[PDB]
Amino acid sequence: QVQLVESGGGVVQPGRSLRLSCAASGFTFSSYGMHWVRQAPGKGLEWVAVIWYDGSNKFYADSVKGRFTISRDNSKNTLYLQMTSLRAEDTAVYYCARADYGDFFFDYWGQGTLVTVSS
Amino acid sequence: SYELTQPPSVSVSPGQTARITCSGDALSKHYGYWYQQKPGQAPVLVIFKDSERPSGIPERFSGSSSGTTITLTVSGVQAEDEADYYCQSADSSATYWVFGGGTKLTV
Amino acid sequence: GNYNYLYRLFRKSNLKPFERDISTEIYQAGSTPCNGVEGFNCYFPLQSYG
Amino acid sequence: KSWMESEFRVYSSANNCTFEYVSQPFLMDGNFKNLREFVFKNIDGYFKIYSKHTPINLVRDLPQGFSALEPLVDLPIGINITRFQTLLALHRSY
Ligand SMILES: *[C@@H]1O[C@H](CO[C@@H]2O[C@@H](C)[C@@H](O)[C@@H](O)[C@@H]2O)[C@@H](O[C@@H]2O[C@H](CO)[C@@H](O[C@@H]3O[C@H](CO[C@@H]4O[C@H](CO)[C@@H](O)[C@H](O)[C@@H]4O)[C@@H](O)[C@H](O[C@H]4O[C@H](CO)[C@@H](O)[C@H](O)[C@@H]4O[C@@H]4O[C@H](CO)[C@@H](O)[C@H](O)[C@H]4NC(C)=O)[C@@H]3O[C@@H]3O[C@H](CO)[C@@H](O)[C@H](O)[C@H]3NC(C)=O)[C@H](O)[C@H]2NC(C)=O)[C@H](O)[C@H]1NC(C)=O
Ligand SMILES: *[C@@H]1O[C@H](CO)[C@@H](O[C@@H]2O[C@H](CO)[C@@H](O)[C@H](O)[C@H]2NC(C)=O)[C@H](O)[C@H]1NC(C)=O
Ligand SMILES: *[C@@H]1O[C@H](CO)[C@@H](O)[C@H](O)[C@H]1NC(C)=O
Repeated sequence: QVQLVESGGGVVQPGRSLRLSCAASGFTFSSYGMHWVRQAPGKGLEWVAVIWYDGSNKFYADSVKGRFTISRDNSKNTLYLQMTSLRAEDTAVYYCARADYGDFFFDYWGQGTLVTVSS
Repeated sequence: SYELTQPPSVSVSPGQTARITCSGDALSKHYGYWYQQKPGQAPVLVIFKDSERPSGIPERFSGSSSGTTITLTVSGVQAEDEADYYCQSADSSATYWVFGGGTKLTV
Repeated sequence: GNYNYLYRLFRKSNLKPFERDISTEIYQAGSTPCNGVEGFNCYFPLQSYG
Repeated sequence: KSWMESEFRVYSSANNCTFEYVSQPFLMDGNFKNLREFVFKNIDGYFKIYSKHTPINLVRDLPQGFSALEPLVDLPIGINITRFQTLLALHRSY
């Protein structure tokens, strides 16, 4: 089975930048859109970010708009994030969910990358 | 968007598993999906398009999703059932994905 | 006192009959180009009737 | 089964909007290609529309013959128009 290698996790100070990378493997990178789902433990899951198969549009969860630009590149076969100026809402487990348009399901869930701040 | 009107906990132990029932008005627009939260923290797709099972699924019945709710793919009580479930629906066209909070299935 | 009444003091050309010109854009008379701000022969064309 | 609700992803800035009109619908539904044709016309002051639903025909290209286009409504506004885009409705994937 094909798989996703998601990384970039760790601890950070609140309100400054951190990047969360997610390599893809085994499938074509230039046909599928990738999602990101954040989940603080003890509560439910929540999708945070998505782009296209080529990243034509950058669509986000409505609470966290404008702070984060996400990007892919087909040569590097990763998608990474950047966490500009968080308000300690990112004590959350971040997944990579493969999405292949069966009217928007989530095929291959990741392992989960943690960001938690030391406040 | 609105959160999916879910059960937070269905602690269930007859032989039959009672009906986990999650609903909403955007489920009328496009049909809803379900995801587990297994221990080991790998969510899996368990029912998609409310009729057909994935490859490599635990072998069960399917969803029915009658009307505004979803009746789903559960069977009689097994040993893997204590992993819970999560609602999932896309919206109409503005590309939003809502969850509820997750269920809890307990023998 | 009645400074709300207003008037196109300039355009780059003549009009057509039956059009509105609600182009809030700075007229420039000479060949030195002038974008966004005023300056040498740069005119805000919406003259107020004083 | 079939409600045909639509979402306006065409505009964002509802600013200084002047004229409103509600008309009767223009398209209606026939096995073969009913060609539907429209003429957008620029006259000083008024903008006329000239329409026809053709009957059913099987030409992959333009068909032959004569079609008489009827005047429906002129629009007393009178602005400059230099360009055109149409609008489509689709449940397109992201
Ligand atoms: C549809 O297409 C649109 C057109 O884009 C093209 O088409 C598609 C197909 C795609 O291929 C594109 O790649 C292609 O270019 C496009 O809309 C674009 O959206 C972008 C949204 O991020 C937007 O980028 C921002 O630009 C502003 C500057 O304004 C514009 O600048 C350009 C270039 O100078 C100029 O041409 C224009 O006329 C405008 O003047 C910039 O401030 C942004 O920075 C902010 O956003 C970041 C998001 O993570 C954030 O990290 C930054 O820190 C910053 O946030 C806040 O900024 C203020 C002041 O800047 C700070 O005070 C504050 O502290 C910051 N932080 C917080 C938390 O509030 C952003 O520019 C990026 O800046 C960062 C700097 O950190 C750089 O690293 C990035 O590389 C910059 N990226 C880009 C793309 O510039 C872009 O300008 C839009 N394009 C146009 C033409 O307007 C989009 O793809 C589609 N639209 C959708 C999906 O709606
Ligand atoms: C399913 O759709 C049909 C039409 O697509 C709905 O029929 C409506 O019926 C009422 C009463 O006869 C009419 O006044 C309406 O004009 C019809 N159309 C619409 C678009 O509302 C029907 O009610 C729908 N069923 C459900 C359960 O929503
Ligand atoms: C609409 O037009 C008038 C004309 O003077 C202008 O004052 C006003 O600001 C405009 N409104 C908007 C929202 O641009």
